[PDB]
Amino acid sequence: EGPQWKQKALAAAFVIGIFAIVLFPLWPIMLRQGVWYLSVGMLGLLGLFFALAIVRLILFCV
Amino acid sequence: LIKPFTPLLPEVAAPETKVPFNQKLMWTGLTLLIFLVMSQMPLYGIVSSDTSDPLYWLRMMLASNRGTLMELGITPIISSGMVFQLLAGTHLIDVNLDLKTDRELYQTAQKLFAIILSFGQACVHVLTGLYGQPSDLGAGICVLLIVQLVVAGLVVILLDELLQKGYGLGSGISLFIATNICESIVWKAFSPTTINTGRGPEFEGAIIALFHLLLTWPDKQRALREAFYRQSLPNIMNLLATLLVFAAVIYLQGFRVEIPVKSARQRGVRGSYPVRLFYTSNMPIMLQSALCSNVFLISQMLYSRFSDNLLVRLLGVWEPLHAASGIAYYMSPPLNFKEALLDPVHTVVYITFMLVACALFSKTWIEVSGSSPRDVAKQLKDQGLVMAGHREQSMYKELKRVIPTAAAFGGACIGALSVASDLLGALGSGTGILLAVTIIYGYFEMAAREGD
Amino acid sequence: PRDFLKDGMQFIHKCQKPDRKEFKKVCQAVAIGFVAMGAIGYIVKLVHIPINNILVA
Amino acid sequence: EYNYDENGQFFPFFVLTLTGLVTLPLTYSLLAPRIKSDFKPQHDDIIQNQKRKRLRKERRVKRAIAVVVGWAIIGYMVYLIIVTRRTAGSYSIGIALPKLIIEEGSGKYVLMLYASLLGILLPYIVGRWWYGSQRYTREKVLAASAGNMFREYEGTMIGGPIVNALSTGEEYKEMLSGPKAEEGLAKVEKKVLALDEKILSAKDREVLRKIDNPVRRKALALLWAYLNRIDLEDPVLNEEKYEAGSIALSLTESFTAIALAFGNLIPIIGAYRISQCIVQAISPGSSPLLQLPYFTPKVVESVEGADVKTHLSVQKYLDMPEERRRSLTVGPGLLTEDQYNSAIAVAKQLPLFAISKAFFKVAGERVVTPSSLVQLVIKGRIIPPGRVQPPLAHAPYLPRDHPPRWHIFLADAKQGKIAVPPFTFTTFDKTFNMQTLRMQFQAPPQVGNFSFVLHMISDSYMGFDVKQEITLQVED
Amino acid sequence: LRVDPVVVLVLSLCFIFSVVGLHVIAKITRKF
Amino acid sequence: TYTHYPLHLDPSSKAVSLATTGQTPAQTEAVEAELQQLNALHRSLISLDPPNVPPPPLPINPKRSAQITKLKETANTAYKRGNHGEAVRLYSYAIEMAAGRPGWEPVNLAREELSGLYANRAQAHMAQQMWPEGWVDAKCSVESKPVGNAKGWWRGGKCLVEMGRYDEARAWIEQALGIESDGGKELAALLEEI
Amino acid sequence: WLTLVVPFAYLGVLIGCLATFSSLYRRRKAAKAASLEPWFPPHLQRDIYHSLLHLDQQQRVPETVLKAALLRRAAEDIKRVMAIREQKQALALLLQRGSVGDELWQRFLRAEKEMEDEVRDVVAEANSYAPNWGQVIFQSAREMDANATYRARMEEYQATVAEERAWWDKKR
Repeated sequence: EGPQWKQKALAAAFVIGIFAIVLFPLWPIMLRQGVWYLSVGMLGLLGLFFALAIVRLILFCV
Repeated sequence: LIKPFTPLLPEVAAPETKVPFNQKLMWTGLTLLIFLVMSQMPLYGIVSSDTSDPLYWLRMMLASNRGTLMELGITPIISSGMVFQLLAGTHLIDVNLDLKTDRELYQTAQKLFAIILSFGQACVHVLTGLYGQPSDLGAGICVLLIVQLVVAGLVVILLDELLQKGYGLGSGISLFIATNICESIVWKAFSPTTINTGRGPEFEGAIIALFHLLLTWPDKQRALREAFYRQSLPNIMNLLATLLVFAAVIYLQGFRVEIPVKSARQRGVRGSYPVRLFYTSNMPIMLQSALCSNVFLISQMLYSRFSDNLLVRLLGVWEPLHAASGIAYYMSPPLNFKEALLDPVHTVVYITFMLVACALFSKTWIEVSGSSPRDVAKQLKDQGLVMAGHREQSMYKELKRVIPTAAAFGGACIGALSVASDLLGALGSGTGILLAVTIIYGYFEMAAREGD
Repeated sequence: PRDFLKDGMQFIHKCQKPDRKEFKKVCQAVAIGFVAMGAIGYIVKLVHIPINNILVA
Repeated sequence: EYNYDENGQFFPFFVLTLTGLVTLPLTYSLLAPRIKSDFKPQHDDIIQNQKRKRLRKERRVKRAIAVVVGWAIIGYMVYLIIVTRRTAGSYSIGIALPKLIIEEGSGKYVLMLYASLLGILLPYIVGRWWYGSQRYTREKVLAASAGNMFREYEGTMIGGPIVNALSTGEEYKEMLSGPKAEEGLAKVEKKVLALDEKILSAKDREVLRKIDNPVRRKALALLWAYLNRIDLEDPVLNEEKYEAGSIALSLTESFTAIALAFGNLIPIIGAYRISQCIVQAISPGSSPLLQLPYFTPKVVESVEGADVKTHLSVQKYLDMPEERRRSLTVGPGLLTEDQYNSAIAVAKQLPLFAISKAFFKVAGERVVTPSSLVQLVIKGRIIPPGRVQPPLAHAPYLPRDHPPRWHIFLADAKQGKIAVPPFTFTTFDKTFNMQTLRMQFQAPPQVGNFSFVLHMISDSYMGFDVKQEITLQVED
Repeated sequence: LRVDPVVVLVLSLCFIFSVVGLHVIAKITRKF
Repeated sequence: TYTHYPLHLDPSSKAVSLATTGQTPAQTEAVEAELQQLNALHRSLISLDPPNVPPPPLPINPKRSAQITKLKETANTAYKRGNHGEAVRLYSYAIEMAAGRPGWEPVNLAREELSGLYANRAQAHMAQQMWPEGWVDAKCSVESKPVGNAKGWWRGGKCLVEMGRYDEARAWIEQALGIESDGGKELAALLEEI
Repeated sequence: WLTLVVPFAYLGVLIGCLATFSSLYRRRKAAKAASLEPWFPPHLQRDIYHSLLHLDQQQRVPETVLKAALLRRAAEDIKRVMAIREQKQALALLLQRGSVGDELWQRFLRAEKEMEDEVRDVVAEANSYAPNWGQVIFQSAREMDANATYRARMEEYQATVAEERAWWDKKR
């Protein structure tokens, strides 16, 4: 019974979290800049990984 | 973990015994008209029109309109489908077995995620100030428009099962996108809306224009010269090119290399295993169109803000809405024949990119889809079928000799068809024609195989 | 290079082509489906233009 | 954004093209052998009129109004063009539709019309199509008829009770509506109940008397009057009789389907016999010698002996020496020579399949493997007693002409059930030449060899049945 | 929870008609 | 939910008779036959034992079987003695006695007893040159138990072939061979002698 | 605060329409299902047994006649369930071919359920009648039915000897 209540609370927390993150374009302008900076950092890391993959492919080709 | 949410979400009842083919076709034809009439109806409370349309290039791939009841369209269904297919492929949760209750909970979770994302999309569309302004429109109409969008989202997400659970001949997603392309073709052909750009008003339709410009114009030579091939509005030549591409793709879909096979569990029975030249049909061009639309949207959204930059200027420069002199410009298809003839390097690089991308996408998708030689040969060995060769000819060798060539050739072939239909000037993009042909062909084959 | 094109030509030469009767029949069926969907959509949009313009003020 | 044209300038061309594209192709909508016999049965006019009434197709009223409306529209639009074209540098889009549609006068009217249309005509026509494509079943008979006839099925019944279990159809309701029953019921019941002999009706009198709804008793008495060639004395009921014949044939097809799906030997071998008896119009249990054209119960009663419990089939009759002429062609009685000659000339043209080799064979090897696909080859020449289409059935006592089919099924004897459903075909591959016929099925997985019994039962004819015993093999 | 398909189709039709009625009521209140 | 029928119990007889008017002659005769069978079952139950409950079909009372067997034995001795009249008379008496077996008892035992009695009486009738009676008795015998009664099929086929109707005899022996060992050889000999 | 009740009023009238249509459709379907015709002709042994019970209530009737009536009712019910068990597989295999509508399948399901209820009721009543008299009733019922139909067949085959004797005397 207690495990069922804990699972129900976890599911409620998860649905509240997804319902909150889908409304993210309604940010209160407090944490929007930090999220944009984190997204830019993730994009830079992905670009670095892609460049490393291209360099490894060009090296293995030679 | 979503057990308690199961009795709450409504699901369409299963068929009692079975459904014939006529009743199935009637169900489909009656549930598609509802989608259409709902897509053509305007919402309430719309105030601020004539506003820039975000996700414009996605409206061709995703059935929707400007301000109708179907603004959410089918995006929640496909979004949930893609995210959960990615989760299943990446193997994050234990939901892989074919248990009945496992798949039931999986579908329940998919429906719940779809409806919650539909609610989120409706809320963000309302509160982003797209239809109007929350302070200007009022505090009473906002919740009314919210519920008016969420009710339609619920209607469509619950109506998808009416086609998927068994009452429909196919799926629901492959129809709401295959009907809009035929809609666009027929409306581009028989358009009644006139466009008076000076020197007499003309018709937007093709046949209507060929009749009008011929009946009320002197100098019939100059009346047909601007009716057969005019560049401003759709003409007859584009319609004939679309007809030619349609006939060519119908004829080319049928190429198949049958392989002889006889069973070994029950002696004597023969058969054949076909492997079409369009292996993974309409998957590579779909992936390429999705990638092109995604990179175009990214480049446009970056140029709308950081236009004064070096890498942004090298990525793509937009202008009236159409990229030019950039990477997105090279990825953009040529407009017409003269536009292709003015710059040869653009056409060359676009041809090469299209062919290579389609071929490689087919080659890498044939492994994820599960139709690889090492997989289909094992499946046939499990089913009991053995190669009907001369003296115990193996199956894996011939199968792995035939399949990869077929895939890597079909990818380039469908890419070449799309690029030829785009360069020749066929009505609608080549992707639309290919989708509208392939989906209808698959449904015809399914209908011929099931009953009739 | 050229080996891939030769393999493609070989796969084409080995493939069996559809006949004239089968091609004509499948083309007629696909054309029937296409015309049906297109005409239904066009009728819906044409009848909904004036009703929409009367509904919206 | 749009602005409808307030003149007769642009909508004429659009509506003219859209009307022509429908009215032009719609105008095109508005714009094997038989056997030889010089014998015409009694009441030829009635049966021939019913045969002509059987087929009917106009295909003219459905589209005539559409074509005439389209042409009237074309004419009016050409008139409007000719009249208005005389009186007839930015960006502005318009529509080729009239202005009165969007004006404040007819807006409410058109909106109410569209609402009423999409809220009434669509669900009504959808329910119509739904409840219209539900009553007809696969075998072309009302579903209520098949449901009512399924219950009347019994364990073992052959001959007599099949007619009783078959008369409970549904087409007789629509055929005998109103006062059409009591008009004949008394006369038909009296004639059938009295004139017929106990050999042709033994206990079915009870089943005929117990029923009380005169839409089934009338139909059953009429069916028996048809199956006995009773020639009731009035010119109004004969058409109903010859129509109940065809109705009973269709119900016989449905009943064969039902009994075959159930699974038994006696009901199936009885359904086939009653199909033969209905097509040939002879009483089930009477001598099959009545297939010849100029025979009457007196002739068959005088040729095959005074009173015998067996009945001389057509083959044994035609294979006798030249004594039948001294037996039925004397001519103060039974028949004359001028008719007996035509009788023989039409008896020497009936299909009689005589199989000579029926051996199993598996495709791909010589010895059949357990749980494999084995096909039995059966070959025998069509020898009359004396993709080519066979001649039609020589039965001039029903409206429709029946192409003689053949049913080949095989069953065992111990459990008395059927093994493989039959393979009904209706064509051969041209006395005559050596034919060939094939049929495949899945062998049962076992090791012990067992015996089967194949049947060559054919419909549309009575007395042509081959019952041969074969032996299957399983060696592994 | 289950629901019959006819109920689903009638619900969709009632949805469309309810939107139409809302529009026409707004127009009536506007003109009067 | 039940359809009421006005009954009337007769005192000192324990037999019920439907009161005057089911507003239909068919219903009237149906209820009359049903009440006749009901009185029959009531007589059987009151003649069973002071307890009016029927015994289960697992055990079998051997007295009736013993009486049937001794009647069959004395009938066989009387038939082998030379006479046939009193032989078939006592055979019919034994059939009438075995028919008195109630319905709640097992049916296979009575079926086998009637099989034996009918086969023996058919043979005795064949010894009397009475062919139709022998044929109907053989038909009842083979209808009782068709498996293992080779002598039944043989006697039926012989009676037919003697009395004519060769088609019926062919069908009879054909079904015999289909069901089916000296019996098989005798059946083949009779079929060849047709 | 009319602007806050207008959308609530819209949602309320929509939900009310949905519910008032769903309830009406369910009631119509239930009425159509209940309006179906019965499968087999009206039971007669049950009617006789219940009339005997009512005469008992309106009373002196012994219990031997009651036991006979219950035995006959059990025999009738066992014949009915035998017919249903014979027809079930045939109807199931026949429905796939499409030569039989769905109304027959629904009638058959209702008949099977009614027969299950009837057999439960009769075995309960029999257990109420005599101690441990619940399965012996059905054993005796099936044996009685088999013996009765066998005796009927035998009498029917025996009553034909007259015609055969007459025919043989005629042909002689």
